[PDB]
Amino acid sequence: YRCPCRFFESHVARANVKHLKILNTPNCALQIVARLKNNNRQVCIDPKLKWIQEYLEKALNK
Amino acid sequence: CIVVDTVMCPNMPNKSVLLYTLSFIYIFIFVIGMIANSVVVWVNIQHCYILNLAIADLWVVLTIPVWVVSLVQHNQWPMGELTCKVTHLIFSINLFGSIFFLTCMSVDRYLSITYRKKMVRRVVCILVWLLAFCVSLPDTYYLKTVTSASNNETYCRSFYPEHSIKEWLIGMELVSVVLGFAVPFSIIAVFYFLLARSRKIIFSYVVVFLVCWLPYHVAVLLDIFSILHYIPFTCRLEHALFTALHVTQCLSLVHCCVNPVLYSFIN
Amino acid sequence: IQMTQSPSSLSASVGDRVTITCRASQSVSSAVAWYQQKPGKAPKLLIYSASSLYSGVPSRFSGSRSGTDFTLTISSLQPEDFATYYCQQYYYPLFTFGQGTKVEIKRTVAAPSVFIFPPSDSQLKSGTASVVCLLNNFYPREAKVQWKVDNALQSGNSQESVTEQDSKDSTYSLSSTLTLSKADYEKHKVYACEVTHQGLSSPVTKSFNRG
Amino acid sequence: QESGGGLVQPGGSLRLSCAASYAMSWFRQAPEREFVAVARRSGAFYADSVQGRFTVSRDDNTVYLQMNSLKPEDTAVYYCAIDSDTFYSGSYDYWGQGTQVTV
Amino acid sequence: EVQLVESGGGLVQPGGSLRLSCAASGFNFSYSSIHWVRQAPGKGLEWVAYIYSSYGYTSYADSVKGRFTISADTSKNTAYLQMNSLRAEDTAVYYCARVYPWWYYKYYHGALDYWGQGTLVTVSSASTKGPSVFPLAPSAALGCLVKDYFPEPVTVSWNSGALTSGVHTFPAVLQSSGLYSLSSVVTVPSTYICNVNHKPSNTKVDKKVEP
Ligand SMILES: Cc1cc2cccnc2c(N2CCC[N@@H+](Cc3csc(N4CCC(O)CC4)n3)CC2)c1OCCCC(=O)O
Ligand SMILES: CC(C)CCC[C@@H](C)[C@H]1CC[C@H]2[C@@H]3CC=C4C[C@@H](O)CC[C@]4(C)[C@H]3CC[C@]12C
Repeated sequence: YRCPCRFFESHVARANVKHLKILNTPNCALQIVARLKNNNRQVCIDPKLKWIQEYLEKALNK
Repeated sequence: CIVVDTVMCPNMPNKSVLLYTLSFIYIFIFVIGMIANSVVVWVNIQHCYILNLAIADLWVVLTIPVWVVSLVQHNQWPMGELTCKVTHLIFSINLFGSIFFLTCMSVDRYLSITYRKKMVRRVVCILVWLLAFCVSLPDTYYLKTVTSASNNETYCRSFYPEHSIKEWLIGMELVSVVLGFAVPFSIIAVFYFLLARSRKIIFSYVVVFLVCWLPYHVAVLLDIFSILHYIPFTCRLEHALFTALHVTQCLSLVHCCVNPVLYSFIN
Repeated sequence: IQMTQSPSSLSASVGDRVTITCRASQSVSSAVAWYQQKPGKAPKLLIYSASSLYSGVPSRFSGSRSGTDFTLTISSLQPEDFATYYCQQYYYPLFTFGQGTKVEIKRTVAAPSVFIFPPSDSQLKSGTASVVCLLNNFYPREAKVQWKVDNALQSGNSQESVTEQDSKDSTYSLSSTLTLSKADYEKHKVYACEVTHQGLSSPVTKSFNRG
Repeated sequence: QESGGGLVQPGGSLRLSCAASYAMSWFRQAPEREFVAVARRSGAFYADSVQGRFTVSRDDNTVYLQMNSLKPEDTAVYYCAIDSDTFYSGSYDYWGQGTQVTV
Repeated sequence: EVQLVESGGGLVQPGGSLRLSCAASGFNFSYSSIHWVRQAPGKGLEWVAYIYSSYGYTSYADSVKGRFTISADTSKNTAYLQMNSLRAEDTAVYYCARVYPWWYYKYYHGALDYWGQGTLVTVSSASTKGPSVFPLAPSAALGCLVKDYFPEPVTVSWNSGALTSGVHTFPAVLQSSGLYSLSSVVTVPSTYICNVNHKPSNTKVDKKVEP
């Protein structure tokens, strides 16, 4: 059992993330990956964030 | 605004072929290790470093059937978590112990040439056993069988506190690398080099250890780097890491079979 | 898992806080959702996870967790909040819903109006006798109607059907039908229907005899 | 057994109570037994006549009716009744004695 | 924009089979699992099964395992529940609901975001029949009894839609014979007719009530 993400980032800001990628895998279902502009590093987002799910479920439904 | 991309990872059919291929080499390793380590133990019982090394290697080989059975089912665990926690304990205790007993033999053989001593040697041996046990305990404590809500498929992985997951992964990874390869290899290599002052068998000991355990730790380090997202993600990379991890795991377990022939039979 | 949902039904007036409670049989890691099904329509989602509010619903609804004891709360009940609320968990592979909890309007007690109707002439020739007892404009729903033939209780041949709360009065009406073979209705003389309700000092008996 | 009652000027108030010897109901009897209130395990329903005049409560076992805001129409003996039905069908097997009350 | 429209619901004999459709349109069918939820006629919601559109993971409830089989066709954007050996208890309204299975450390998102207006699936070994109106003369309240009719529904109007106060039409009930029945009553202070329209049998039987 190995999938792209192992842990989330529960403390992230809307103004910091500049790119979101949705990963769909046979092992861990849907997952989110974010590119922070300040650190220019790839991090894994936690769906518990309100704005995250709102934005994502709006993008998929389009 | 934030642009949202979409990515899919279609199933790869090469999994079954590779897993079934390795399930045969594992049986080869199992049989060879038994018929080799059993003879070594019988000889010694009828120098307890080799006895300690033979016992540790034999106990590691005994767990091969469990791993291959779980492997044929695509890394699926049907047995209870009690067996999982127990199996991961005997394997991790005896895999560490065997590596340590190489370092102790490296110093002890050098010690006699340069120079109640048996009492001190026994104390060191028991100390090594307890040290291996303590190092293995953390991972086994956090181990429990799981059943995902999508696959409906049971796996046996390690659950760590959600508020602190990175800490445990990096910590356990660093412990294994810096206490299983970096320190034991350095001590073994330096002492054998000093003893070099036949001269081919000494180089034989060191190179065998390096070849068996170097590529495996490189593969694990690459996996951990990908977890921390230092290496960008892509499906082909995942398959390569999958293949590399399993292949190198096989090339490591050959250690349990090359130990007794290299250290006890060529002499 | 058996997600027991209580109470069975609540009577609440507008502007009155309400609280529906759910209880899982085994631990579920905050995986519980709440739905609202108005009558004759597809259910709706209100609160997922265990207390997170789904987009679009009003802020009145609230959720909470205490071990394995989830709850829902309408802070200020509104006129359009009268429906059935369902409790659903999605931890194990097999999802389960709740038994449902209906929110009913509150109103002053009223007593039923009891009538008994003999079988019609044409229906008699068919071969069966059907006698209907009507309890009209009574609140609350909880009531009981019994059938007595020659001062003997009848059971197994009674079939009830209660309407929904009337818009104007909020008073439920009940109709109990007793069906018998013409070989039976013709061998007895006195029939009676008994209604027991909270707003009645004594049971009301309405009786009639053939002829 | 019901305890309370007495004589009170219009606009006054009283507390009526009755102890054990489910749901409990309060019935009038104008010198025509009438239903005036009821309290269940956990709400309470009041007759249209006394909507706001009175209020019921169930100590947990005694049931208190705050017979408040008297008017020159409430003269009647008040009876405590117990709902023998766990589902509140409306069956009152046990009937109390009551207390004379007048204004 | 989102829509999950169902089709393929109708009368079925016991032991038969029926195939249902759910034409998703307006979202990424590849990323979302699809669930089937059935609500008996007057009971709480019940869960049937789901399917992962792309990876083809499916789970079935304990009461449909071995009889139902859910599949999907991404190219067609539909999900099919094929039911075999249908029983009488399978009568219900079936909804298909979308889900986006987000990954949470301990569980997966499983709140049914969107539902589609269900489709009734009657499973009865009966035959089309007309009603048998019978009058309930006053013994003021009066009514007509519509007995032994099939299939639903039956529409009842009084005096050609002339009465719109005190008229009660109780919900239909199912008896042992397998046919439906309902009674309609109206209260009037001391000529009344009860028009009926059973379209599924092209029947229009009127009657007059008087003692
Ligand atoms: C067949 C097999 C071979 C392995 C070879 C090397 C390592 N592991 C192997 C393994 N697993 C890997 C999982 C983590 N590993 C943790 C662990 C404990 S001690 C240890 N060493 C680290 C290096 C150090 O130099 C000495 C100590 N690593 C448990 C065992 C195997 O089993 C297959 C897993 C199937 C499943 O996942 O179901
Ligand atoms: C069965 C499991 C759960 C317990 C762990 C057992 C294995 C991993 C370890 C625990 C400590 C180990 C023992 C510790 C000390 C000695 C003395 C030595 O001169 C020979 C080996 C021997 C006898 C070891 C055999 C292997 C052993 C029993």
